[PDB]
Amino acid sequence: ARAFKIIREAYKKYITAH
Amino acid sequence: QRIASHSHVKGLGLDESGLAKQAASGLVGQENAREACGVIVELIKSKKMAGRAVLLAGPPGTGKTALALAIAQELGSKVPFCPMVGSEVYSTEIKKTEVLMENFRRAIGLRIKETKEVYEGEVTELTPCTISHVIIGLKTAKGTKQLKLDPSIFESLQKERVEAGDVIYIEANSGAVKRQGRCDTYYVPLPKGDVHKKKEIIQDVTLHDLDVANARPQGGQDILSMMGQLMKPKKTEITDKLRGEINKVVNKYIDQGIAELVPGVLFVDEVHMLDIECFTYLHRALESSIAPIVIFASNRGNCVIRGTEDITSPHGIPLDLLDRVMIIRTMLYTPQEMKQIIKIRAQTEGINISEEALNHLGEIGTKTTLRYSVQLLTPANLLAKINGKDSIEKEHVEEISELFYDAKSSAKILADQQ
Amino acid sequence: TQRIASHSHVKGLGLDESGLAKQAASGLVGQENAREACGVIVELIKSKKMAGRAVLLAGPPGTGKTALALAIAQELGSKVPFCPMVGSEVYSTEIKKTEVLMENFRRAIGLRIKETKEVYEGEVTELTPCETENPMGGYGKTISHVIIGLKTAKGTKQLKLDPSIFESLQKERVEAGDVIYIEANSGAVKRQGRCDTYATEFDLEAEEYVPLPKGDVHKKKEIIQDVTLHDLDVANARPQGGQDILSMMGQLMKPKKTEITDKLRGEINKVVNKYIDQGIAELVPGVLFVDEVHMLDIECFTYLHRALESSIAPIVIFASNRGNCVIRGTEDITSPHGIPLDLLDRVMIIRTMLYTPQEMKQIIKIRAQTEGINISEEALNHLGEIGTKTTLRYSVQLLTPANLLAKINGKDSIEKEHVEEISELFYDAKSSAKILADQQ
Amino acid sequence: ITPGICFSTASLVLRATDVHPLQRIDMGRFDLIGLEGRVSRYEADTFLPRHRLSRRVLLEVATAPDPPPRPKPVKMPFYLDSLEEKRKRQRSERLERIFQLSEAHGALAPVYGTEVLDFCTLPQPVASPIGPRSPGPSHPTFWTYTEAAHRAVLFPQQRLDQLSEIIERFIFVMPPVEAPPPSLHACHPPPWLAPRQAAFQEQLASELWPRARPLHRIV
Amino acid sequence: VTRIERIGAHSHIRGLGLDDALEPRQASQGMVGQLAARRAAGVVLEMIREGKIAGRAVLIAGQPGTGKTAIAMGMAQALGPDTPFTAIAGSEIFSLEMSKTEALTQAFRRSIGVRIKEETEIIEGEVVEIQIDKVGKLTLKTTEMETIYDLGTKMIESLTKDKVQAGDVITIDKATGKISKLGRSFTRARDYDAMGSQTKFVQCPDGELQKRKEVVHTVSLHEIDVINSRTQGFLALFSGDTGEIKSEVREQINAKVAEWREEGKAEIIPGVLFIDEVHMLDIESFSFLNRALESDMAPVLIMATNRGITRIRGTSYQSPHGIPIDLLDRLLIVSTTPYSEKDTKQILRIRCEEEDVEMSEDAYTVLTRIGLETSLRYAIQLITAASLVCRKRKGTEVQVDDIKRVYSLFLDESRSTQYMKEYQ
Ligand SMILES: Nc1ncnc2c1ncn2[C@@H]1O[C@H](COP(=O)(O)OP(=O)(O)O)[C@@H](O)[C@H]1O
Ligand SMILES: Nc1ncnc2c1ncn2[C@@H]1O[C@H](COP(=O)(O)OP(=O)(O)O)[C@@H](O)[C@H]1O
Ligand SMILES: Nc1ncnc2c1ncn2[C@@H]1O[C@H](COP(=O)(O)OP(=O)(O)O)[C@@H](O)[C@H]1O
Repeated sequence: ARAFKIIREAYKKYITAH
Repeated sequence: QRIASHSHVKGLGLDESGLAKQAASGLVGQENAREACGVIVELIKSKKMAGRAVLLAGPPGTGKTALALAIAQELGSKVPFCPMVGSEVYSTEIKKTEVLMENFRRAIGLRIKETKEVYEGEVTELTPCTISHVIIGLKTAKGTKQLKLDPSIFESLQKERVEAGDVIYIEANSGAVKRQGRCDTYYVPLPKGDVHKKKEIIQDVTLHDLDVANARPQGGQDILSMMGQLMKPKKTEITDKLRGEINKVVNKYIDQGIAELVPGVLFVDEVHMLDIECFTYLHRALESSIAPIVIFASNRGNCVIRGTEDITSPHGIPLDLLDRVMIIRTMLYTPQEMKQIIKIRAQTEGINISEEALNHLGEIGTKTTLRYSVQLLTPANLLAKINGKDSIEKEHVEEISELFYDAKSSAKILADQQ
Repeated sequence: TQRIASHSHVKGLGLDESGLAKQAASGLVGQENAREACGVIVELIKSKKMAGRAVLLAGPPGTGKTALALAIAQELGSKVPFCPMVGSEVYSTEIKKTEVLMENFRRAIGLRIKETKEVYEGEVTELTPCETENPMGGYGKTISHVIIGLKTAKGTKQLKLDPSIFESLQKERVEAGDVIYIEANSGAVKRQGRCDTYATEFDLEAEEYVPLPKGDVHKKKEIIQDVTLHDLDVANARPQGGQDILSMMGQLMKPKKTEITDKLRGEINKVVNKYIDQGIAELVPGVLFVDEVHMLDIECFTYLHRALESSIAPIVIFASNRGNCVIRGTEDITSPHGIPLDLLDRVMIIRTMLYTPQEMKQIIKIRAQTEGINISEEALNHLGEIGTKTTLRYSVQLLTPANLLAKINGKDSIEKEHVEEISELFYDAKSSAKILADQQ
Repeated sequence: ITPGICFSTASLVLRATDVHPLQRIDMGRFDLIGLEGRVSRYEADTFLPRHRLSRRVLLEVATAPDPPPRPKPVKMPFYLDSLEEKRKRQRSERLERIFQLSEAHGALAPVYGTEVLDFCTLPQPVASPIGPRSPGPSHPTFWTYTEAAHRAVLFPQQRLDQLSEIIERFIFVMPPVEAPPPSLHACHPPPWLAPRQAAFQEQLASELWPRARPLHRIV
Repeated sequence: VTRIERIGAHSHIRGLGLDDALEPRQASQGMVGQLAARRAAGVVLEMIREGKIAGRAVLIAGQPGTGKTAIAMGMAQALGPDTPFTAIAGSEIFSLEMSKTEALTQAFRRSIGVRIKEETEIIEGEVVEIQIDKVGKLTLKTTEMETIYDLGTKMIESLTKDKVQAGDVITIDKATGKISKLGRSFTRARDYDAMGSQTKFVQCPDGELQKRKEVVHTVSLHEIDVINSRTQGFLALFSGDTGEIKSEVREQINAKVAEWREEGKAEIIPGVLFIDEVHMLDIESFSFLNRALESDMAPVLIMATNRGITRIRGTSYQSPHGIPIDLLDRLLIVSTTPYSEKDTKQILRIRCEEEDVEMSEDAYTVLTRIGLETSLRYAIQLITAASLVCRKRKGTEVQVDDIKRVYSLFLDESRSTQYMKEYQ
C-alpha cells in the first residue's frame, strides 16, 4: 500500500511538471 | 352492535381498595372469585412474572368464562389476550405441542413506534439519470415536489408500469411502489394532502406473528417462484434455533428503546379437552422464562383424564399440572344474584321487563340453570313485541317457557326412550 | 480417534480355526456356545450361497445379544454390507411399514462394481490437422487425422485422434494453451480450464486457471465403487437433473415414496445380473440386523414370511428380549419372545446365557481397559461383587464416574473408596424400584 | 370444453381487506429468513461494525464536492430568506433519514450466513450412486464413481424415451369435460392486482415451459 | 425495562452450587439442598464436559417438587453456551410430520455441536468504474490504494446480472461468489425521498485490497437438514423436511465431519439431551433409545420423571418410573428426596430474593408451614400473590396477615378437591 502512495506521489509530481 | 353472551361484562368491578362490590361493571356476585381475579390482574399489569398459571374452576354457568373475559376487559386493548379452546389443540397440520407453543407466543406482544413517511401524488415526470438515480415529480392538492429516488427503486416503477399521470405511493424506507391508479383528470382522485406524508405508526405486533413471518421466504424470482404457488400449510418453528433467534433480535430492539414488550394472557377454555401429552408438555412449557400468564378454565370435577382411559383426577387435569397452578373457585348463584344477572342481561339486550315477569323468570332460574332464564328474554320480548307491547309481561315469559324446553325437562321427555 | 461407546471393545467373535473360543478372544468373554453358533452363521454369510436365512439371538437383557450380533459385523469386515435397524424404526409417517422392511432388506445387499477408466490431460500446445489425398472428387482439405500436443509436469507428448474429435474439440471451444480432458473409450473432450502458467496475475476471472497437471499425460486406474441395491432403487425413484420439469420436484421433499416392483425387479435386477455375468460387478450379499425385533407389528412379522422366503434376500439376524409376550398389533395373542410362532418356525435360535461373577469381572476389566481407566484389583473385585447383585450393565457403567471421582481426588486409578461412593450417588433399576414401592 | 367455466364475483373492498399503506409496520427489521441466501457472516460480524457510517461522515460528504479523476496516462430579483432556510431544513431531514435507514438496513445478522451454508452444503448428489460434477481427474471424486453405475439411474429422459413406444399406444384417457382455470374472479379490483398476476405468469411460463416441452408428447 | 426473559419458575438457579471438589454447598448459586442429588448431577456434568464417551444416560427420579427440573436447569446454567444443551419434553416427539423415532434421532443430533472454522481469501473495495465490451476491466478502491483487474466472461456475467454499479462496495472471493457489501457515501442524497429496502450506505474499506476472512461458527450435527433438499437452510427456519434419508445422515455427514476434524476444519463438541417428563414416551421410542444409546456419537441423555410403578405408554405392562426395564438397565438413576422444614424455608427465601419481595420473618414462618402441608410449589406462588395484595394496601413488606389474605383466594389442590362436595 505504501508503494501505491509513493507511486501516486511521483505521478502527481510528473503531472504538475507537465 | 350485535349483543353476545358476555357483552355486558365491562370489567371486574373492584374498587380502589380491591374488594368486590355486589354489582359492578356487568358482573354481580362472585365476591371471592372476582377478588382473586383482581389480585391476578395486577400480576398481569406488573409485566414481571412469566408462565404463571391460574385455573378458574366450578360448575357450568358460574361465571368462570365471564371472569376471564372481565380480566380481558379490565386490561384494555394495549395488552394481548388470546382465547383458545383446549379443543383447538387437535390440529391436523401441526403437532398438538406446536399449536400450544404458537398460542403461548400469540400472548406476548411488542409495541414499536416507527416514524415513517410515504411519498404519494400524481407523477408528473420520470427521468432516470448504469442508472445513477431516478428523478420523479409528484403532485398533490398542496403542490408539486421533485424527488430523487434510489436507482434500485427504478426497477419497481417499471414493474408497476407507472408513467406520468399515474398516482403512486412510493414508500420512503422500503422503496416500495404501489400504483394506486390513473389520475382523476384523465381512475383515482388527486391526493388532497401534502406530497410527503409523515406519521408515527405506534401499532403493535406479537412474537408469533414475527415467527410466522420468518418461517418462509418471499420473492426471489428463481425456483422460489414455485414456492409462491404451492399450498402453503403451517409448519413448526424450531425451538432451539429460530424462535430463540427471534428472541435475540427482539431483545436487541428493547435495549435500543425502539420496542417495548407487553406480556399478555393466554386464556384456555375447556382445558379438560387437552390430551395428557398436552398437559405434560404444558407443565414443561409454562416453567419457561418467556411464557405469558395462562388462565385455565374447567367446568367438570373429579373425572377421567383424556388419553389415559382410566386415570381419574380432580377437574380433569393431572395432579402434576394442578400443582404449579393457582385455583380460583367459582360457585353457584343464589336466586337474588340470578335475578340481578337476568336484569343486567335484559337491560344490555334492549329488553324491558315488568317486575312480576322478572320475578317469575328468576324463579325459573331456580328450577333450571341461570343461562336458560337468560335465554328466554329475547324470544319472550319478541312475543311481547308481536303482541304490540313494550314490556315483557309475565304472560309472555310464562308461555314462551312452554315452546322451548331446558336440558332437564327435555331429558325427562327423553326418558320414554323409544 | 473417536468416542468410546457401549460396544467399542468387541473386535470379533473370537474364533480359532476349528471354530471354537478359547475363553475371551477378541474382546468377548464367555458365551462360548453362542459365539460358536454365530461363528457358523458368519461362514453362512461368507459363502454367498443362501438367501433369506434368519437367526434369532434370544436371551435376557444384557447377555451380549447386540454385542455378538455386531461382533459378526466385525468378523465380516467393512467389505460386506451390515445394515443395523431397531425394531422401532419400522413405524413411519411417510411410508408403509412393510416398505421400510423391503428398503432395509435390499439395503443389506451390496454390489461392488469395478471399472477401469483411462484419461489424457495437459496443457494443449499443438492442435494441427493432417491433410490427405482426396477421398472423392477434388474438394481438397481432406482431414485424415488431427495432431494434438499435451504437456504435463512429466513431459510433452503428441497424439493423433480421428476427425470426430476435431469436431468435438471445436464444439467444446478449447484453445491452445488451456487444459483439457479426454476419455479414451468414450471419446469425450472436456475443457477443465486455461492453464495456470498463463496465470491470473490481474485477471479476476472465476473460470479455473487450473494448475498444470502432475503425473503422466496418460493415466488409467480401476475405479471400484460399492453400491447397495437400495441406492440404485432410490436413485431411480427420485432422480436428479437440470431438465425434465418433473425433476423440478425440488422445492418438495419426498413423502409417498414406496418403491414399486416393476422398477425394483423388472428394471433393476436385470442390470445387476448383466453386470455380474459380464465381468463388471460382484454381488456382495450382506446382513440385515434387526434388534428389538419384538417391536415389529403382526403385519410386519407376516410380511417377513414372504421377505425371508425370497431368492433376493440377505441373511437376517433378529435379536429379542421379551419372554412369552403379547405380539404387537394383536388382541392378546401371547407367544415366545414376542414373535409369532409362525415366524419362529423360520429362524435358527441362538440362546445367550446370563453371566457368572467371574465372566462379569472379565467384562468389567475389558470395559475399563477400553474406556482408558486404571482400576485397582480391590476396586475391580468390588465392582464384580456389586455387579453380581444387580445387572452387569450397571456394574460396567459405574467405571467412568468413579474414575472422575478418582481424578478429582488426585488419584491415578480407581480405589475401592470411589466405587463405594458412586454406588451411593447413583442407583440401579432394582434399588430405585424399591424406593418407588416404599413411597406411595 | 365448457365456456360455462364459472367466475366468482366479489366487492372491491373485499378484495382490498388486507392492505394499508401508512398504518402497517415495517417487518424488514425482523426478517431473519431473508438474510440467509444473501448476507454474509463476515459482512455482519466484521465489516459493518468497523465501517459503520455515522451521521457525522455522511453529513461530511454533504460538504463541497469531490474533484474528477485523471485516468488517461500510461507510464509502465433576489432569493427568499425563508426559502433557503426551508431548503436547509429539508436537507437536514434528508441526511438524518439516510442515517436512520442505512443503520436500520444493517441492524441484525444472519442466523447462519452465506459462508456457513457454503461450508456445510456438500456436493449436490449427496448419497447417490452417481457423482457430483468434477472439475477433472486432478481431484479425488473423479476416480471414485464408475460410469457403469451412472448408466443405471436412467434419468427421466430415458424413462420417457423407452416408454415412448407404449406412450404412443396405451395413453388414451381424457376427462370427458374440460374447463379453464378453476374460476375467474371479477370485481372493481385494486389496479395493481392484475399486473402482478400477469407478471407472475410471465415469470413462470418463461422459465419452465421449455422444461414442459419434453412432457408434450404425453400431454 | 422488561425484556423477553423475565422471572420464571427456575429463574433463580444461576448454576449448580458445587465446590471445585464437586462437593455441594448448603446454599449457593441459586440452588439449595439436595446434597446427594446435586453431587450426582455434578459428576454427570463433569463427564459431559470431558466428552470422551458416548451415549451415557442418567435418570433424575423422585417426587413432584424435589428439584429434578431445578437440577436440570442447574446443570444447564453451569454448562456454557459452548456445549449444546437440548431440552425437550417427552411429549414433543409425538409429531405429525415425523414418526417418534425420526424426531428422537433429530433431537439426538441437535445435541452434538460442530465448530466450523473457515478461512477464505477475499478482495474488497469500492467499485470506481466498470467497463464491458465479451471482456472489460474493473477499477477497485480501498481508502489506502486502487487497482485495475481484468474480467473474464463468468466474472462479467456476475457483474451485470448482479447489477453492480460504480460506488458499490463489492466483495469477491476465489471461486467467486460475489456479494454486494454496501453503497458508497458519495453517490448519496438518494434518500432525499427514498432508499431500497436492501440498500446501505456505510463507507469503503481501509488497508490492503486483499484480505483473509476467518469465520468460526457452531452448527449442530442436525445441519444434515442443510443437505436434505435442493435449497435446504430454509428447513432450519420452518421444520419442513421430515424423514431425511439415513443413507446420507449416518455416512455422508459423519464421514465429512470426520474429514473436517482430521484436516482441522471442524471439531465435534458433544452435548446433552434432556428429556423432561420422559415417562410420556411410548415403548417404540424407549426401545429405539435402547439402540440409540449404543451408537458411536450419541450425546449424554438426561431424563426426568416423577412416576412410581406405572404403566408404560403403548403397553398394558407396569414398570418402575413407567419406562421399560431393558432401558433402566442402561441408565444411572439419581434419586431426589423431599425438603424438610429447613430447606423449604430457605428456597422460599431464595424465591423472595429473586422476585424482589421482602417478608417478615413471621411471614416466612407462616409460608413455610403452609408449604409443608399442601405443596412446596404452592408456597412459591403465594410469594408474588402476597406481594401484590400488599402493594395495593400501601405496604412495603409482606406480613403474616397478608399471607392469609392470599391463602383464602387461591386454594390448593387439597382444599380445591375437598370443596368438590357439590357434584354439579
Ligand atoms: N358474575 C356475573 N355477573 C353477571 N353475569 C354473569 C356472571 N356470571 C355469569 N354471568 C352470565 O351467565 C352466563 C354463564 O355462562 P358462563 O359464565 O360462560 O359459564 P362458565 O362459568 O361455565 O364459563 C355467562 O355467559 C354470563 O352471560
Ligand atoms: N460376551 C461379552 N463380552 C464382552 N462384553 C460383553 C459381553 N456381553 C455383554 N457385554 C457388555 O455388556 C453390555 C450388554 O450386552 P448387550 O448385548 O448390549 O445387551 P443385550 O444382550 O440386551 O443387547 C454390552 O453393551 C457390552 O458392553
Ligand atoms: N434445590 C433447589 N433450589 C432452589 N429452588 C428449588 C430447588 N428445588 C426446587 N426449587 C423450586 O421449587 C420448584 C419445584 O421444583 P421442580 O424441579 O420444578 O419440581 P420437579 O422436581 O417436580 O421438577 C422449582 O420450580 C423451583 O422454583
